[PDB]
Amino acid sequence: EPHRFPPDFQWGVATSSYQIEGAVEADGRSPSIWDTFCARPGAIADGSTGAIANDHYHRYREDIAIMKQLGVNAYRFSIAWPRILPDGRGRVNQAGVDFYERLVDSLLEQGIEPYATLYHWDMPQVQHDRTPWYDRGVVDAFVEYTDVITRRLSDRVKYWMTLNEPWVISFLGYGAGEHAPGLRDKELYLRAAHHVLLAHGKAMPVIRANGNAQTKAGIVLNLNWVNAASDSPEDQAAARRYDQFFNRWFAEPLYNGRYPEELLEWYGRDLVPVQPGDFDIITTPTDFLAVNYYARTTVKAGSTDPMLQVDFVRPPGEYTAMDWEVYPQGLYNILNWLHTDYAPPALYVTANGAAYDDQVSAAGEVDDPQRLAYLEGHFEAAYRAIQAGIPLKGYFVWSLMDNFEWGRGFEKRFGIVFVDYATQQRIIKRSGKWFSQVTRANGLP
Ligand SMILES: OC[C@H]1O[C@@H](O[C@H]2[C@H](O)[C@@H](O)[C@H](O)O[C@@H]2CO)[C@H](O)[C@@H](O)[C@@H]1O
Ligand SMILES: OC[C@H]1O[C@@H](O)[C@H](O)[C@@H](O)[C@@H]1O
Repeated sequence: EPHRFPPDFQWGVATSSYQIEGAVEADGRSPSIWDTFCARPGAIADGSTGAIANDHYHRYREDIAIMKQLGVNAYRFSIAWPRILPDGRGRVNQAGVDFYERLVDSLLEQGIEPYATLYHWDMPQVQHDRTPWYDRGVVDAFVEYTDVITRRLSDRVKYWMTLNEPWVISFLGYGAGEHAPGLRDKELYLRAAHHVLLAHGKAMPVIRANGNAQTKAGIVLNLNWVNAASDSPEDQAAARRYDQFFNRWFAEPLYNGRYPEELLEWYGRDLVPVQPGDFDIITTPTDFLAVNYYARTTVKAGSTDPMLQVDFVRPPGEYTAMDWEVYPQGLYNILNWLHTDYAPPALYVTANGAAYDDQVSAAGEVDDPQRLAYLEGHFEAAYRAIQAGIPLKGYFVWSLMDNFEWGRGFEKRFGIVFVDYATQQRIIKRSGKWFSQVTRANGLP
């Protein structure tokens, strides 16, 4: 008896616009906050930018043919607000819309279901200058964008994700200074976090009004499995605080209409700009919850991170090139926690994958057995979740192909397809050849 997934299970790959598209000045696109941030010395580890990336804006048809080789029946991508409303608001850039029309039409004629992310971190610079995420006026700016693009594409796109990873947008963007726009302030991070939630919740009815009864939408949360380094009460408390910060800060508002109270107290409750009616907007019912999962994080009491008073421990085990612990049990644990605590009617894993050092062999192949082992372990965790009655409906590997990995630049490769950046050649890795059999078998051998 092989381990077969449900018959209509969605097997996909995931990307985002700035990480793959390139053509950053093409067809009316304006600079995003990432075009700006890549100029800052020290922001990108290898000094690179996303100006060219995978040149997917031009090569999308070739990428779709790769997806047909991989056997996926779903593709998760993002739309670039700077291509749709290059002035942030106001005049629709027809040529920008036209790209995503051509992309979606090409996917649907290959039988690949489109899963469109509205915001994956590439706000137009001209809009950020008016409404950073810490300014409540960002919410209506994002809803106007949502309205424009959902009006055009909703005849063909059924599955919509509002914002990709609120924790990253707010904390790395405004609290740690690691992502665009590169600010580092507790209050700015907490305002941004709140406004991300409100933007989600006000976009939900717009998506639903522009669609039909088949339309499904939800948010994407990054979640990792958190573990205490010891059982000293101070390490237990530090793990709990980290789990509240990373995993519960957005989930508790979305389902229960509250922040994690003891962390809210620790920060200073008045720093969160909550207005009456906000939790009623944030809790607007969704069709699914999407999860991006990578690792187990082990926390002790310490002062490495001064904001939370925690340090990290690396348990003995296997690690990726990103020094992220490989812990597939954690995926099962996360899905099971969400199911039991929040009961979302459907779950998707919208990103899971690994970066390992890849090399093209003399024969032109890319042999990545560690990445293959990573994926096999996490697909097994997913299968166990389904057998336990968790309504997991789909799984998207991060990523289709090697791409710009934000503050790591091009030096970290997450694809199941290798990209030679000198030539734009795509080579399916060994992991991608294995995945090609998983999607077709609808399960593990
Ligand atoms: O987990 C702590 C670690 O997070 C890093 O950000 C990751 C994040 O872990 C993951 O869940 C999300 O999906 O992607 C982001 C961006 O790579 C972060 O870069 C580290 O500073 C931080 O210590
Ligand atoms: O950090 C690895 C990947 O994590 C995902 O969840 C993000 O949404 C991607 O943009 C990123 O490349």
